[PDB]
Amino acid sequence: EKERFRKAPPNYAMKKTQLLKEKAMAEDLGDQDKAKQIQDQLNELEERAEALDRQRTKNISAISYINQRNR
Amino acid sequence: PYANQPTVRITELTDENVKFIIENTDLAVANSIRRVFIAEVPIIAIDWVQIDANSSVLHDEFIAHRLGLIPLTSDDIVDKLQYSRDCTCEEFCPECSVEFTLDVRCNEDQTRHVTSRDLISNSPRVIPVTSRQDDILIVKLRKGQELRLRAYAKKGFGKEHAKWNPTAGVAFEYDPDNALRHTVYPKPEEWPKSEYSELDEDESQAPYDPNGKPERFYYNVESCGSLRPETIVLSALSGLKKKLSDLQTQLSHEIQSD
Amino acid sequence: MIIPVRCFTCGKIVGNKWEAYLGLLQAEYTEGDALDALGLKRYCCRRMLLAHVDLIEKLLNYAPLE
Amino acid sequence: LNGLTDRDLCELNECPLDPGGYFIINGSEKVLIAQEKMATNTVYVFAKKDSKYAYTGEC
Amino acid sequence: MNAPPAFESFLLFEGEKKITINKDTKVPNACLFTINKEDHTLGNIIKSQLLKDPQVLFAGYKVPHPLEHKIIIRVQTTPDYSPQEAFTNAITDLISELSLLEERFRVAIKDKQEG
Amino acid sequence: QQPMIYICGECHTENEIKSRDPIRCRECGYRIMYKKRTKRLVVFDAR
Ligand SMILES: [Zn+2]
Ligand SMILES: [Zn+2]
Ligand SMILES: [Zn+2]
Repeated sequence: EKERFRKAPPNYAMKKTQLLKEKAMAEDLGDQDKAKQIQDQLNELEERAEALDRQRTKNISAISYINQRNR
Repeated sequence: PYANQPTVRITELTDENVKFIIENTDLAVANSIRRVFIAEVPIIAIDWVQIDANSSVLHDEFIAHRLGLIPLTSDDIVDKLQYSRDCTCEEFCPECSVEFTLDVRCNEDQTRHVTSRDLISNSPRVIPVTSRQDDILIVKLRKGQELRLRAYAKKGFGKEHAKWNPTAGVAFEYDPDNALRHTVYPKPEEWPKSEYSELDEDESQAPYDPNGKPERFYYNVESCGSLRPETIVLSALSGLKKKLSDLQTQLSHEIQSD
Repeated sequence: MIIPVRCFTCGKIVGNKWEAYLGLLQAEYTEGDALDALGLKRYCCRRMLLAHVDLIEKLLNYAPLE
Repeated sequence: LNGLTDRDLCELNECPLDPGGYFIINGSEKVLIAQEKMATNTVYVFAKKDSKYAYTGEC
Repeated sequence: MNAPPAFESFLLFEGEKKITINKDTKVPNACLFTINKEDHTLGNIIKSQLLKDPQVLFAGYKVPHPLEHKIIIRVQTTPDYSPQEAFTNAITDLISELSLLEERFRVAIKDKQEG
Repeated sequence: QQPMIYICGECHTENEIKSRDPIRCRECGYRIMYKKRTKRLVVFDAR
């Protein structure tokens, strides 16, 4: 009942949710179901990337920039 | 059968280090003054940290370790406070200690940089080196973590721990030209000239000098930021004088008792 | 894992220079120039900015919540 | 973790630097040491002296 | 686990004396001064100052063991000059010299600032 | 009246687990959970 209304991505199960969606898409032989699962996985990946960018906007990104320019 | 009349001359006076020269003194006194500069110099520092909630990734003791190494300015406070060991009360009284507090919690999305600026001190003059150049980074927190604690500062000297070591590095050097032959260079031509060397670029080292005592000791006391260099020198001299006075008093009492 | 507060050998504060060092290296300056631009004369204090490994980032990657 | 980005690895309490290739039995990292032996289907002609034969064509 | 604390290098323990005099029996007018909770800082200057005095025939300290905080100073003067007064005079003149050095350094600093 | 609160594994959400009860989170449902920091006087010496 809690997970019914509580949306899935929050918060640490992003990788687990993506793996479950990928497994469901692989198991499902249908076309519409596979497309929906792929779209959901892409949306989850984009959300995770945006969250990481927001969190890693400073320091975590500047360090990568300095490392690449130094190499 | 008495002491000598040493002379002093400052060559560079700044707010980070001083380069003075002491002439007409024995080597033992100079070396002792150096070791006092490094070891026996009263200064305030963090020595008692009470951690209430530390959700960071580092160890619980890591926070205390880093906080112990954060310098604190004590230009006019070290001479007033007394050693906690010789206190005549209970709990860290402000008359013999300084209280600190740190309460930071990363709420926004970006990662926090908990610096020394977060140390809110109760006293105005006892603050980390942030008056007048980034601040000492303590730890990095991320959304969801926190670091709440309060610590107290006390007076101590380097002989007890490195936290009470104001001087960064003392450049003690005497007799730039190897005149007293205290060191024998196998190939003098292969060595560079000292910064204080008066010898020309032709000759490698000054000639031998049988009847010659070490004089003109050079110093480069470098303050870490807590105590001023000249203040460090004055405190060291006062402490050495106090130690000699106490030794003399003890010797007099021992002789009288016998 | 994290930049120390003071140099082990000398004792000079070096904790408050890691960010400045990274910024100077990023802008245009090189290492050999940035080190003496920050004010590090002795070679013992220069290892703290060259030898130090910044592993706290990888630790922060494992965020507890959210 | 077959060809998985470092993001998920970090989110799954793992690191991308782990070489991997080790079994997990009862929560213990087990590794199989690569044993070496004599190549099969190859003829070897030794000369054992502490025996009655001058030469031996092992295979 | 058995590492000693940091206060046992300078702080006196209940019952331990800061200084003890002990006369030697091998030669006349020779006493060994044993100091507790000190290091080379407080013995090398005294050794040199004693060396300055011509009436002191012998003067030198040592450290029985680096981990132990103790130093023995052996002094031997002429028969008409006891070593106790020699030690007292060395400490007194050393203190005077340090005070004078401090005053000169202070005046030099105060003159250096805008002058 | 201390019901031995716990912290979930991945959710990091507080849970009240008492004796003779299964070890699971109030939501989703996992099998890993850690404890909370003690309430004692955790005092260190910055040495
Ligand atoms: Zn008190
Ligand atoms: Zn150094
Ligand atoms: Zn659960």
